[PDB]
Amino acid sequence: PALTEAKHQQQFFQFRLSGQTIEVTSEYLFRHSDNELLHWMVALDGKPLASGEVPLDVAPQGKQLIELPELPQPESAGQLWLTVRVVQPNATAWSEAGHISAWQQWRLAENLSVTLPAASHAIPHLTTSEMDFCIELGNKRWQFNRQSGFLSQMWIGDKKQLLTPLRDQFTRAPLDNDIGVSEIDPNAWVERWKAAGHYQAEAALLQCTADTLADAVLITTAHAWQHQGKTLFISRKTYRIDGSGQMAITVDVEVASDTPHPARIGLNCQLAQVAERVNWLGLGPQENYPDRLTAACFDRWDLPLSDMYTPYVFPSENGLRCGTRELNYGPHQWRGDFQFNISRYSQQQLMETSHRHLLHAEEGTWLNIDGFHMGIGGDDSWSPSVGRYHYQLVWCQ
Amino acid sequence: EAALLQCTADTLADAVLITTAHAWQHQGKTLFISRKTYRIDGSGQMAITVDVEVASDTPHPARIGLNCQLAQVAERVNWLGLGPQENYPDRLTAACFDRWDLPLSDMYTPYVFPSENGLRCGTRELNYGPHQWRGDFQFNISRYSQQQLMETSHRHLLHAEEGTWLNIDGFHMGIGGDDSWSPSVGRYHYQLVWCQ
Repeated sequence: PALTEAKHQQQFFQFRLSGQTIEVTSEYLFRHSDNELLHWMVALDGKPLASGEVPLDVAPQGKQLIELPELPQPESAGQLWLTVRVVQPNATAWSEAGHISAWQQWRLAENLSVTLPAASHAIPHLTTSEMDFCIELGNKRWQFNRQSGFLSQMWIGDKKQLLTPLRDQFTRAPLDNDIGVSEIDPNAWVERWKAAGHYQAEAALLQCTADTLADAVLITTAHAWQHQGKTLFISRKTYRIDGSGQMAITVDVEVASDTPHPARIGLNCQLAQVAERVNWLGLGPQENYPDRLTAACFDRWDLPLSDMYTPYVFPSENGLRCGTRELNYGPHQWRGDFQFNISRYSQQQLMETSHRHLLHAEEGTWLNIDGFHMGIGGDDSWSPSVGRYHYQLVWCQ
Repeated sequence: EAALLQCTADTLADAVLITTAHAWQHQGKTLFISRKTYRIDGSGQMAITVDVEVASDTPHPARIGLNCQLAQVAERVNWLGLGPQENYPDRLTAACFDRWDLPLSDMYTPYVFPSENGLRCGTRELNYGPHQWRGDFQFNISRYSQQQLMETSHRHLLHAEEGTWLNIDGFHMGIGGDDSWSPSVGRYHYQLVWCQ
């Protein structure tokens, strides 16, 4: 996967956008771009709207201005995107016909989301019990354990959906950079995390549990993760299931300053559904990270579940897709603006297992939808190379 | 122009919940959308969570926060945060975090050309008269409205408006300062607690 990012970052053609025209500059110094053909496309939240091809004729170290046609200006809500791709139509001594040499993207005019009425007409009588809060809307049921403060099980009719309760994950598997030269290096990031006890922090349940409203049921909870008595993180969640079945979860997370920065902020679980493909609208199709999202392209991507995990010999945190405004996997769908990875292996198994060939496919599917995540670094592999946060997620089907 | 919406909620077990949103549009194009949530408990503490989204195509908004004009006119302003002199996100280096108390006159700096001033960032707790606001924000307090500051070209022409003006902002851009002939400087959320 790193090859694609290197290819994108090493392209010979840099692009600048000025209104409608496009400025194309060639880094070649002796040769003319006589074997290139630009392909520009317009997409509104994934669906293409307009496209065209402009052959490239730019002198070495020169500039070429490409005047686009009258681009569409739809009134539909969303973000318009301009994707330009330079393609070599003729096969060279080292390439095939239609070779892609460079591509770049820009954000065009964005129309703020307009209509989105939540709920229809359903005051849900959440079954208040001592051990859990049970909420039922037709064939759909959600269970909220009152002793752990986490979503235990959700129902689509009869079949179960969650093999692991929805919990927050502050940790990611060992990273070569984090490891540095540890096996113990005090400045290693994973060693600092272990010393802070983030991997062994225990969630302590609290309360704030709320009740139903006019057309929905409101759940408000908070937890305290403490390692040997010191509170590392505190997060306050808010769960909102409307009459249409859409579940909105707002989580606000605070972090102690003295502790090292947490690896990730987001939710983790193990779904019972095992689908053959993963569909999302966001940066892709290959995996990406906050510090390595440059090569990632915003578009509606669909990949098989096998492609969702990269075959690194040393297992670690991988398969991450950032900037995902909408996710699709089986019957469920999550919307918003987040980053996620989906795989059949848990982070615990990734940490424990040293070789890829020793990895075993766990039951169901593992999901880690994270609001935020640090970069992976990469300046060097023997030293580090990389307070209050909130994320909003919408769960639908 | 702010266009009102709904989402208005109702009371809970020990409190009353209000949820609203507005749309600010200029000639039909929605510039910003913010969804607020107001929470008054049984102790009188009012918690206001506001989540703000901004259109990408529009230029970055100057500030995100709440504005009003209090009836109370107190002689001093007390806060715990960066100070005691005014500070800005790009010029908070000299600011020192401590419990500062200053008279209301010191809350406004006598720049001859009136503009946005008196800002105190990193204020975890604010005190002014009977009210008090806590959290993590930036604010300025003065007797002159931003409209009067924009309209008035000289300081000596400024007139003290009735009451006191407050602009508690969750976020604010820097002021720049590299040069004076060119610029030198999407989705946000703030939590405030109102008490007395």
